[PDB]
Amino acid sequence: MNKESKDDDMSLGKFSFSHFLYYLVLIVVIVYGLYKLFTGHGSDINFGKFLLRTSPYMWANLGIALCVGLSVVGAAWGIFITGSSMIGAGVRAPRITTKNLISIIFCEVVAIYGLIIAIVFSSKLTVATAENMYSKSNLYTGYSLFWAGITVGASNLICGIAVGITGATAAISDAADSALFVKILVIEIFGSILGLLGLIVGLLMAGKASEFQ
Amino acid sequence: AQYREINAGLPTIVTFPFMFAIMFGHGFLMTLAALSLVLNEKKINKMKRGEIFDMAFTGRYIILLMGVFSMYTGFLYNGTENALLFSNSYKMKLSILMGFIHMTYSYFFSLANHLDIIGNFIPGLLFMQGIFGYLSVCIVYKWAVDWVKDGKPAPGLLNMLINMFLSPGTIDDELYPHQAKVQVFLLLMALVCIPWLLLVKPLHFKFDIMIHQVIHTIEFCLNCVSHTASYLRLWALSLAHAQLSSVLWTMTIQIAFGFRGFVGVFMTVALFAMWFALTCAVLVLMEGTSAMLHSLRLHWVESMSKPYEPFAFEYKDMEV
Amino acid sequence: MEGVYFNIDNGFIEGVVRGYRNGLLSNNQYINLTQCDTLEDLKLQLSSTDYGNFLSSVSSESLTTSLIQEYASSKLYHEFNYIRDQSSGSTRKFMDYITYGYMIDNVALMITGTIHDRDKGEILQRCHPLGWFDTLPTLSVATDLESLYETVLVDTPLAPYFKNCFDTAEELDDMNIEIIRNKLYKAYLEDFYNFVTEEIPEPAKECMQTLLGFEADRRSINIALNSLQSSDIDPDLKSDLLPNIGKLYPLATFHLAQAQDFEGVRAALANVYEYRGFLETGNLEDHFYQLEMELCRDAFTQQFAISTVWAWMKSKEQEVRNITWIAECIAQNQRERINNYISVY
Amino acid sequence: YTVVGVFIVVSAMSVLFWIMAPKNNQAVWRSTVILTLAMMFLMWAITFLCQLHPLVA
Amino acid sequence: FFGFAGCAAAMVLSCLGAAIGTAKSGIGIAGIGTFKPELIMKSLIPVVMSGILAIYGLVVAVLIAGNLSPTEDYTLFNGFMHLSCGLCVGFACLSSGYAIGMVGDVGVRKYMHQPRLFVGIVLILIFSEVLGLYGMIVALILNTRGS
Amino acid sequence: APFFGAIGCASAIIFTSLGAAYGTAKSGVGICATCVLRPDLLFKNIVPVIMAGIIAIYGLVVSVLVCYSLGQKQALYTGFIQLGAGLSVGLSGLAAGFAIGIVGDAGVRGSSQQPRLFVGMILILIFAEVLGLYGLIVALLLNSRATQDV
Amino acid sequence: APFFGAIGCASAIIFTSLGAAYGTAKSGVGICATCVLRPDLLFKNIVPVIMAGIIAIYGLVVSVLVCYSLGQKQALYTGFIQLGAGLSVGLSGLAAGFAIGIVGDAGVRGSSQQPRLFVGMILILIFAEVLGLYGLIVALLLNSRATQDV
Amino acid sequence: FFGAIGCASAIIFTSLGAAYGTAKSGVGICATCVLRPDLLFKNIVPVIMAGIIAIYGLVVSVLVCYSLGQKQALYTGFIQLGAGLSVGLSGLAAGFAIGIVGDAGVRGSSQQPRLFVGMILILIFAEVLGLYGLIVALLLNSRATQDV
Amino acid sequence: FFGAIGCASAIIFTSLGAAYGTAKSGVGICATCVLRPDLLFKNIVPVIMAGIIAIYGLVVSVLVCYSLGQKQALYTGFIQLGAGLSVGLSGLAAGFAIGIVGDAGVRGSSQQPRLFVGMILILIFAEVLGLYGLIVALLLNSRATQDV
Amino acid sequence: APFFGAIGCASAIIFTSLGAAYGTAKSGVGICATCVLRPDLLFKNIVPVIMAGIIAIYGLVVSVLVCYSLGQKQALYTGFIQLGAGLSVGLSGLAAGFAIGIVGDAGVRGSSQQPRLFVGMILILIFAEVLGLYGLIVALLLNSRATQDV
Amino acid sequence: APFFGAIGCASAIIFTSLGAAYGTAKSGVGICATCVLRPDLLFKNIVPVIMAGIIAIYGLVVSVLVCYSLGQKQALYTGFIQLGAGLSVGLSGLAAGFAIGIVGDAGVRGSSQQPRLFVGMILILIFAEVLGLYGLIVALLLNSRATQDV
Repeated sequence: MNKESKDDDMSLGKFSFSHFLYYLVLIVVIVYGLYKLFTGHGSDINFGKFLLRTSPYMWANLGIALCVGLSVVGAAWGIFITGSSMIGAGVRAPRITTKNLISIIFCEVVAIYGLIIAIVFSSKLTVATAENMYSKSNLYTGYSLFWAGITVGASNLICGIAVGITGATAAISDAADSALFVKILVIEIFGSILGLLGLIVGLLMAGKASEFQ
Repeated sequence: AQYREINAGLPTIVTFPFMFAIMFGHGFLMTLAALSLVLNEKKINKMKRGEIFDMAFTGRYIILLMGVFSMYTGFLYNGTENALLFSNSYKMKLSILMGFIHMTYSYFFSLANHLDIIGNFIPGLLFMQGIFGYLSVCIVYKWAVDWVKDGKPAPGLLNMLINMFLSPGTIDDELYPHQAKVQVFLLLMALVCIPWLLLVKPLHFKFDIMIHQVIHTIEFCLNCVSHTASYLRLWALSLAHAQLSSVLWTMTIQIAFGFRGFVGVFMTVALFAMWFALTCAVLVLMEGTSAMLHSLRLHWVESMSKPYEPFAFEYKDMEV
Repeated sequence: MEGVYFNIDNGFIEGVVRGYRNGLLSNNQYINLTQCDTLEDLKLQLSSTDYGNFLSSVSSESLTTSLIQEYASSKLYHEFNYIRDQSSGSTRKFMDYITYGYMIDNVALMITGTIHDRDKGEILQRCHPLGWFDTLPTLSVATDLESLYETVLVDTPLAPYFKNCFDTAEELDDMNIEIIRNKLYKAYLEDFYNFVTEEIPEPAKECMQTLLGFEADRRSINIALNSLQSSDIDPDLKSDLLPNIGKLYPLATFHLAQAQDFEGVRAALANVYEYRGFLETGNLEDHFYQLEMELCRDAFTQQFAISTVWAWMKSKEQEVRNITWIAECIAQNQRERINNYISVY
Repeated sequence: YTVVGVFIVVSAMSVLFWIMAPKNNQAVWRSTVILTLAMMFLMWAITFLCQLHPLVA
Repeated sequence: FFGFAGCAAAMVLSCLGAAIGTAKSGIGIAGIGTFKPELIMKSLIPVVMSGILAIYGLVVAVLIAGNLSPTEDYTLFNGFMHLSCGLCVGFACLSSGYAIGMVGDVGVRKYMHQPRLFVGIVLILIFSEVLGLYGMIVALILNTRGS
Repeated sequence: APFFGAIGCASAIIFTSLGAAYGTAKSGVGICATCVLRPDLLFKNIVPVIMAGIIAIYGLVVSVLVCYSLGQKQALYTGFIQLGAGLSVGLSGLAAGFAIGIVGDAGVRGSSQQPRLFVGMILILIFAEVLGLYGLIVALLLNSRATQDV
Repeated sequence: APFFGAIGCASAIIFTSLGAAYGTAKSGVGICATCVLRPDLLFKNIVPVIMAGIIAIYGLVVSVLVCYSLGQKQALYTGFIQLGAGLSVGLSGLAAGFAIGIVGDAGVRGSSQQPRLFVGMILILIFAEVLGLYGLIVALLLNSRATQDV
Repeated sequence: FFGAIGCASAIIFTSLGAAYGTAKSGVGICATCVLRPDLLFKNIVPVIMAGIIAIYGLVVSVLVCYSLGQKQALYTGFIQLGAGLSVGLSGLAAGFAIGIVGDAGVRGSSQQPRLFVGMILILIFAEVLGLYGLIVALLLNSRATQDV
Repeated sequence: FFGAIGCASAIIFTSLGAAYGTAKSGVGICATCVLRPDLLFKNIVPVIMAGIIAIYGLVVSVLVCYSLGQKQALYTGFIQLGAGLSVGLSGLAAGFAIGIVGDAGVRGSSQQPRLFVGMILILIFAEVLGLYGLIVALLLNSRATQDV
Repeated sequence: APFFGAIGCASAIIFTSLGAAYGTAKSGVGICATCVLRPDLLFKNIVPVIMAGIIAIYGLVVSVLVCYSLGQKQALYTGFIQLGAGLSVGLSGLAAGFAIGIVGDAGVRGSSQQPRLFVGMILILIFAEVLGLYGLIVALLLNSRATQDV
Repeated sequence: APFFGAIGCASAIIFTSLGAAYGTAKSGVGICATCVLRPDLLFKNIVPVIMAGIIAIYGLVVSVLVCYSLGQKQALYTGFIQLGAGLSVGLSGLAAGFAIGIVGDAGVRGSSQQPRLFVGMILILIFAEVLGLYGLIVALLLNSRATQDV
């Protein structure tokens, strides 16, 4: 449909400004453009008697790839937080340079979480998962797959950020060296099951790999 | 560490170099460059130069064995390179059994030792052995001579996702029809395996520690799914390195062999340097990217036994 | 925004501050070190800390004052000038302005020391943004106002001493070091609140505003007590004027900044702290160290925040001043006055 | 014929490292051939015959 | 077919709120190195309380995913209530977890400061924790009458 | 029909849960005086979270009433009448929770020096809860006429 | 357009509750901060919170009166007066609460050091309710003129 | 028919992530090279590690260009944007973490040689996300051309 | 037919990235040129290395501009926008990394004169993204049909 | 759409005039700031503002050349290459002026201290016109490759 | 012609009046600030505002010429070249004024102590009208190519 190029250009333009927001900005839209588009978008909903709503269609299958990229960004957001703590310690004392790799193992498993769901979300060479709203009806599966992939990618991205913050806080393990740092490692290890449980709930919520009818 | 009754693990010397070569005939150049360290071991023993050449020169035996297995592992993979769906079903089933065999072989020494380390080893090995045994046994049973049956199914972890969803398991496409009672008995043994594991922990201590015993109780079930989910890194780097090597290599041999004449010999001869340079750069990139086996073997290997001390002791074990 | 804090360039400074935060001494270490009377037990007990790494390379045999200046210069230069080269983003400009708040007063003290017939190549123990031989000797030895603007403009980024140099060059407040030192001291507290107002709501920023307001009220109390019988000019820039969101208003802080010793603003600001309205310089000076040392444990319990890095410089400066004040009294075999009177370093 | 016959011939025909090595460090040399034979038994790579997927294209 | 966004929207915000609360709650465990008497058992109450909030959104997303089927009446218009029912539990779980992490960051140091002041942090954590239970009960009552 | 109006149930508890979350979050942060014997100031310092916690039940009552009044078959009368009622109680509840959250930090911070401002802070929070109570009363009055939709 | 007149009734209590909560937060913060100085001025400083909190009754009564007159058949010119009256009363109550918050904070800050401006702060803050009263009267007239049923 | 944005987005995101990682690694490498010129070869590992992510986006763009023919279909323009966007985001996050990990790893590894294993271990873990995204883009690109 | 914005976007993004890299390269070159006059010729290599990125988008837009006639199709206006956008983003990221790499290379080479080979080697490796995006735009331009 | 190609003719001169104005302002700021320290090299330091200000002649000559061949009506074929060539020339002139402004300010500030850096600042500043010349050549080729005007 | 045809006439005078106002404010600020220290640069400061007024006079003449060719109906091709020429002239005048004001304030501030840069600031200010002349010529050609509306 016509929403394919609008969703692709909106995803590319949103990912470009979102990627350039955290880094050195070289191009960005003004703040008045959001209020100008919001005023013109909300002004057409009032008049006249026509109501605005969404259109039912899948329009893409790249939600598993965006979920795998969200999990890879979640692991990459925690690996820099762990390496910043390890390199922040550095040569201040003769300690382990791989003792904080326990959180980096869960952050590396956060990239596999959702990437395994991308291979599991094929459904027998899925160009179309089933009979959908492109030339037929009953397109709830293809439209519902993107929400499960983005939900599992957001859960893996949040679990990788939480495990990365728990590993980065477990890097020094204290604000005063008087006790062991295993107490921070227990709370950091207590959050590693959210990625496995969220990936199992996301994989179970997406259903099995049905045949492409 | 380097404790008495060395070395610091039997399965590290074979699982380390054998699992390191699984990420990669591109391995012939790595075995040829690795073979210089055999003759240059005596003269290259006292060099004292470089930060990566010293640590690479320290593991001469492990790099020689891993470079020796890289020729066989690289020459074996590089089934089919056209489609990306048939090779994944064999690499997934190969790395699943290869990871489960190293996991069971690594846990057999820790369960046999019995030296955190008190309990959780005698009552365990039931759920992971039933799930991984029913998956590897279903893949080995599906790898027989055939057949009139399904294709892409399971090929592994999807069948484990089908498990724990129904008592009478009949999920496809890879499954054993003789019979489906292993899923119900494995579900009953996995359901009854939960109280017997945590029940024997406080009994052995008596003639906080409760959160340590609960974290150590759930650490086996979390570590089993963590190891089984982390076992795809062997087949992922092989499948990415094979397409990444054949993709760049496929754009040079076609234009080189198309020319002819006196100018085509110099054009193909000058064009072959980019092909050999990219062919050695792909194996050097895979060998440089294969450094995760040291941390994975140092964490999973050192976790069941009891840092850099076991890796240094593994290189010092072959020297003395 | 409250509930989540994180930064890209702030993670390197927070992780680098987290490694040196584990070696920070507590009040029990200073209380246990102040009880010991032997120099070998105090040097051996203080040698096993973050500041003891510089003393481990060169130990003191007589407890001289040059060893504390060399260890404070090596620990302040390695712990301060090392993170400035690998910094980036707005956090490097905020930490450069935080170092410029003390470097603006150090440049004025070196400028007055150059006119005072002092040395033009000697630097004392204190927090500075650069070394003691790159920018401090040119601005310290240089007496012209044109060289001071070019020396501050040559550095990256710009500091607040360049804007304050026009007021002293124009002769708008006074010809002494006191009137320029009052506005130069309040200019760093105004610039820190100006930068904290711009980059304020990235973190929660709850204890840092109260510690900055209590430090501004403590600086206004010392500025009001210093101008007592010193001929303070209310119209000239010699009175501290800094707003605070605590238990005091800006007009009460401006009236307390004058040489009147207003105990009503101190009594209305706090009723349980050390500063309550007493005119004792020893109790007010000793209570400023314990009150300024407080609130850093709440900022040191978070990660990926600029409040812990901002309080770590004041905690390291207070620990270096406590170790330098304890080393001189312990070297001569005399009892400590400020160390024995206070209870929180 | 089957892939299990190679591991049956490696396991049955193999002594299992008892002993065939010296009395010094016999655990590493004994356990090394079992792991190398275990990897060599796992190095089949058939990739066909019921899940030989590639037909078109 | 639009009912899946309400099913994924519950756990999508509940997992981010529970992870964001568990990160800030786990970040306060550094100071100040006191674990002889009760450490670490008192700080795990807010981490377990913030961790247990995602089970309501996961069970609500599992019941909402299992409830959606083509063998019942869900067309014109059954799927309208699932978006608000999932977004209410999602925003309630994220809003509860975001304040639960900041409350646990000071409650972790409050237990180390005094061993008799845990009743106030537990009483504030219960009132800051019941908001996810109210949205989980409203999401369960909304999902109960859904087809 | 269009099947529009189900967002008013989650919209009531959304801003009410966010206001109580920011209220308890901003009220829970703050140092207090410590001693060997408690002066009963810990029971006085927990009044802002308990006073701000009523907005979640107040929005949850209107959300339960709109959720029970929604039904399996939606109408334009009950759908249009149900929408808009949750945002009124959610805005006043979020504003009263945001004011009680800011008052809770100043009350806990001022309670360390002298614990005498609890009589003023309790009347400030009691006068702050009337904005959410009026929005809950308006949500109940708007939800009372939503029944019998045709 | 369509039947969407509930947003005008909700926006008046939302804006009035937001302005009243924003003024009551700054009034209670300055009252709690000024209560630590002297306990005699604690009861005198509580007048701005109760005086600022009375502005929500105009938007609540206008939202109740607009909710009681909500029809079923909506026209183009029909459902327009409710959003303008509720937005006018909400903006007037939000502006009166925003001026009453700064006037109450300036009055409490002026009376904190030496209390002499209590009648001056009460007299200056008493005139801020005229804009909310005029906006509540214009919102009451626009809300009363919406019930046409053409 | 919008499969060109998937082929351009992979090289755009991988070029941006590799450019930011090469800038952030070259800044710390150039800052650490001023102390001792012998440590340039030891400090050159972050630029070589960050520069390896461009081959994944280049081979993924070559496979996306080889899989893009004269056929026009709505299903054939969605997998390329997901594979290219996933490989671009994975290479951008891996390069963004590899740059800050390479600068702090080179600066911390310049003073003490014990942190070289931690900097190499932390910097080596960023390539797994780009390799997994390149494997997902190769698996999605392999099923994109099947005759419909 | 909307491939004109994609044809101008490669030279626009390449010129913007080349100017943004030339600003940061000229800032560090002007800051390092005050030390000694011999370092100007050594520091001049980053501006010449950064200025070579504009020839890829200029030659790509000039080569793509020659294949624009009267008869066109909607399918022939999609590959040029993706190849030009990929070449533009690759040239902008390569110029952005080459600016910080040239400024850090000139800043590190200003103190020590032996770091010129490391700054030239680290700066020379950042231009592979614009060559890969220009090669992908060349393959996408060669795979175009139905337009002229 | 007839006459849609005027946006490419106006955007090139607009972007080139804005980039030349920003480059002339950025060069004149550093020239005026560097003229106080050393007024001997003011004529040598004034070359970057005049060199940066000449970038608008390419977009003005391209807009005049495109305006000279335009009539009163045009087809849709010219309005795609015209906006691309004009946007490319405008972006190239704006990027060249934006780099020439900071290059002229840093070259003037660096050349103010040492007079030997004027050759390096003029050599590095002279290379900024290659993007505007390449964009003007691509806009000239794209404008020359158009037809069907009227 | 559909709509939006009158915006090009005010789009030039809006940006030209804003740029001339900002340049006149920036010139008068440095002139009034520099007039206190030295009264010699008082009469010299009128050249930036007097030369800045010609850019607003050219945009006013172009706005009068575009306004005289509008009427009450627009053509099909006039509403693109009109808004393009108006936006180009407005952006050129605003960039010329904004680039002229900072250079005039910096030159007037630097020329207070010792007038040596007055010939440089007058040289840059005399050459800064090339963007307004090029935008006025492009707006004159675009306005001349859009006549005969209807």
